[PDB]
Amino acid sequence: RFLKVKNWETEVVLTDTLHLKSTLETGCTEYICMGSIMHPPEDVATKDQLFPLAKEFIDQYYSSIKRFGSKAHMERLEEVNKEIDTTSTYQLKDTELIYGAKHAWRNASRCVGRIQWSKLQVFDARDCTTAHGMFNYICNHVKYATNKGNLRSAITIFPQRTDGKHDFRVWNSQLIRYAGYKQPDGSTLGDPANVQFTEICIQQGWKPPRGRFDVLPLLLQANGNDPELFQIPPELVLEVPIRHPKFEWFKDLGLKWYGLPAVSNMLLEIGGLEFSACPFSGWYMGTEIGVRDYCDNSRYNILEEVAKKMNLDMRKTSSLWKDQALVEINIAVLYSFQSDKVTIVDHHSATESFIKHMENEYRCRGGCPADWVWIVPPMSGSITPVFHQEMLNYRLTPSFEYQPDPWNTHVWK
Amino acid sequence: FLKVKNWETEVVLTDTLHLKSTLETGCTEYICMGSIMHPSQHARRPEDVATKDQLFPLAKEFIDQYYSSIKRFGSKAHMERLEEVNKEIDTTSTYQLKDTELIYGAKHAWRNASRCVGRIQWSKLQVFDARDCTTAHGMFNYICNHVKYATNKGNLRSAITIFPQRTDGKHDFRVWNSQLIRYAGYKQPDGSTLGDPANVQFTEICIQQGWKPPRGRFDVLPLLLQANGNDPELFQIPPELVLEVPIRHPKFEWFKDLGLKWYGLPAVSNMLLEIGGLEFSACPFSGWYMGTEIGVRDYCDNSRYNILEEVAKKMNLDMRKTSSLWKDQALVEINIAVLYSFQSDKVTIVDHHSATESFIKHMENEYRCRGGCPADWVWIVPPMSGSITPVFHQEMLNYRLTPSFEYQPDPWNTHVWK
Ligand code: HEM
Ligand code: HEM
Ligand SMILES: Cc1cc(N)nc(-c2cc(CN3CCC(F)(F)CC3)cc(F)c2F)c1
Ligand SMILES: Cc1cc(N)nc(-c2cc(CN3CCC(F)(F)CC3)cc(F)c2F)c1
Ligand SMILES: C[C@H](O)[C@H](O)[C@H]1CNc2nc(N)[nH]c(=O)c2N1
Ligand SMILES: C[C@H](O)[C@H](O)[C@H]1CNc2nc(N)[nH]c(=O)c2N1
Ligand SMILES: [Zn+2]
Repeated sequence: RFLKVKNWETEVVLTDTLHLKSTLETGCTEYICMGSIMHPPEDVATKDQLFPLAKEFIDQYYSSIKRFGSKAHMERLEEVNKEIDTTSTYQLKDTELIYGAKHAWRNASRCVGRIQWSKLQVFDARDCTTAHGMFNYICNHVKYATNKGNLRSAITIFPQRTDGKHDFRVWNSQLIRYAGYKQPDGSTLGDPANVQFTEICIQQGWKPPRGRFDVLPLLLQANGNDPELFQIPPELVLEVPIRHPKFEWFKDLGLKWYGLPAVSNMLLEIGGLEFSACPFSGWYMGTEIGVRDYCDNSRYNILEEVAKKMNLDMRKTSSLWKDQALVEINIAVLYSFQSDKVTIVDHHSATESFIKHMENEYRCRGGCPADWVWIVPPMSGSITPVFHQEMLNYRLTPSFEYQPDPWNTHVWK
Repeated sequence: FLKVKNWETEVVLTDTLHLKSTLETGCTEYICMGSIMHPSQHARRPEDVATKDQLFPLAKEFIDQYYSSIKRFGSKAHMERLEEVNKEIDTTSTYQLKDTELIYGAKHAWRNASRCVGRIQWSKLQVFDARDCTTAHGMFNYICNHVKYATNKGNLRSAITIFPQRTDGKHDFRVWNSQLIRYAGYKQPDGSTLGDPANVQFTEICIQQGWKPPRGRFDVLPLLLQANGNDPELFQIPPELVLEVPIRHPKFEWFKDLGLKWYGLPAVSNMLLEIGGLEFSACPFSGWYMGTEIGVRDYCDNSRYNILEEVAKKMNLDMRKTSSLWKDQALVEINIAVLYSFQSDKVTIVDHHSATESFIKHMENEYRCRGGCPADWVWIVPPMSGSITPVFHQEMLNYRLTPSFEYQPDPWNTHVWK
């Protein structure tokens, strides 16, 4: 009936009642925790499956606006039911769509940026029918979100799933990523994470510049048709050349990154409806770029390069040359974005804000599901306040969800 | 049967050992509690002296496990041990472990410690039977020998000293210190805190028991030892047994002038060791430090020594905003310094890269021969530079195997004085 979480640095204790509203698996059992497991078409919901999911969401939406039990609430409910009876599915109103998209972000236990959840620009693209249409919608998203460096968070929602045979999909995992090319000598040019997607693009006819920071083309699928290539207009892709405020040589590494993090491979679930193409964007925390993108061994792997220029002893790990070069890379990233007036947040500010957000969510909502394994930044963990903050993890809906990669299930026409 | 995947190597391991899990983790299908410090209160035995139907099944299970370990099970010595444990509980409401059973159980408690990154060495543990102990003086003698053996003039060795098991609950043996060696914390009149803030309350009890504090920043605390439920007694560990390392920096000549030191021997002394239903309330165990425990947590936690600003100021760092990452930069230098100092003084220490790499290897070993290895991601990943260590990218399954080390309440919330 109640659960308590404690911050071990501050002694603050919060009481989670909201977890009673969750209704879907975490992956754990009573005797084994799967808290660190990353992921613990005909599966479209039947009529009888969809009825209670829509009732739940419509009830939740009318509760949120202090109209529960109202005439408008009850008529909406039977209107939804009629659609499900006739058409085996239903259509959200614009208000419900905006509410669902904002709450799916609010409910994202792994996102540390949720203090901003209520300031989200929703772009209703449910009238889209072609890949060309999707490209137009996505170009307008990118230009709005980027806002000349003064980033604004936003989502564009494409038509919901029907029978699973007519999905809309953004095949890109983000709207802006760099290409990756495996060389014959075993080495990799560009971003090793995107090698397979780069190969899918090329075979579809993309002519790659074969460089280190080639912005990839969009690969867009509408209504279950084969996906199509489109080149984002270069003037819409804002990029930051990475330099260091004290190390003159750092600009000579030749590094840049894009300004706009825009995840496009997830699935938005509102009231049992599945929005298979729903790309969303915000702004970066510095460590996403500085620690993971640049320094993962499977990613750009520049630690060794930077330590060399730093003149560090790299013969023994206990010199902490890796830790040292990592801090400088992350200083360079934050300094570069700030100098070019492109929105960014360091891990300290971001985690402190999330703690403020968590306490408020407990205050007014009864809790706030949170995934410690993801909330804690990938460097300097215990000197950030979330490290010392107990967190409960559960799955509320609307939610953002993973889905399989399109090329693992699409059958080509 | 569950799989775990490492996302750096794509190695996938397959866990069947979790089918032997006994106690609740705290999680359910609908709520994960994997970042709660004490998620469960599910114990294997009720409050005080258990009835025969309560203790015997736990006993039978441990003995079954142990004889299974040595390729008996059903052997003559196994069936006689069952009858011996049964007659013993019938006649005393408890039973006593053979020497071999005690050693097997302590080593497997360590092997089962999901939060411990050090378990590659689990089977190389020195076990000191102190179950004949009767007084706090005896407990001090045993602890001194432990510390001396374990320290080994800086070539540290792993050890545990096991004092008599809990009988009725009003006769517990307890080390009141949380570790055998810690520094005092003193509440200053101006509201600040001198020494280690974590130990302010234990330091007060010591002072309140007659300890004369030297009132410094690194005052080794006295032992506060409780035998057979009686009042605890203060003892000063002979200083020549308390190895300490003065912290200096391989490049910053000014670092030594910060006047920082730490001790060499981490010896956890407030935990409970549970073997076949038996509860060893006093079982101090020790190994050697991972550098980050001292340099990240002990020195840089806000509720601890909090030395970040002072090191950052000495380094001439832009301390007016977070985004300069001055905290992160000082943090790295401190950990370079702690490591360099322990190594210069030839005192055993391991950095977080070496230690996490070893644990991945231990994991591969455990799955290969045991069918799994319980591990708590939240505690295994180091508190700096997490994602540049291999355990960050390693999925882990957490579950509670027995024998185990458990938490227990601080004795001063529970003890009736006399
Ligand atoms: C406004 C600034 C934002 C910041 C600073 C931020 C920060 C982060 C970070 C650091 C992660 C982990 C990413 C990783 O480590 O790979 C994350 C995850 C996530 N973000 Fe946010 N985020 C922001 C905005 C948004 C928005 C606008 C949405 C949706 C409308 C969103 C939805 C999510 C989701 C669903 C995840 C987790 C995906 C998963 O489960 O893997 N975020 N966020
Ligand atoms: C020999 C080298 C060892 C290393 C490097 C090591 C490392 C660690 C570290 C870093 C932690 C986390 C502590 C914290 O962050 O507060 C830990 C936890 C733990 N260690 Fe080990 N350890 C070692 C030996 C041992 C031994 C000999 C035992 C018992 C016989 C043991 C039992 C435990 C237990 C039970 C925990 C969890 C304590 C808790 O749940 O609060 N360790 N270890
Ligand atoms: C809006 C937003 C802001 C921000 N700073 N960051 C992200 C983000 C989120 C993921 C999570 N992401 C899910 C898809 C996946 F493919 F499953 C892999 C994990 C990954 C990233 F690279 C990201 F930049 C998103
Ligand atoms: C043998 C050993 C080696 C090593 N390198 N480290 C530790 C250790 C373990 C904790 C865990 N500790 C338990 C008591 C508690 F009260 F439960 C709070 C958590 C704390 C430390 F400071 C520690 F040095 C132990
Ligand atoms: C194995 C582990 O689950 C995996 O590395 C997780 C850990 N925590 C993370 N946290 C964030 N923010 N992003 C990640 O990709 C991961 N990866
Ligand atoms: C809230 C969180 O569970 C708590 O701060 C944990 C996190 N992980 C940890 N990991 C280690 N090794 N030691 C700790 O004390 C903690 N503290
Ligand atoms: Zn769990």
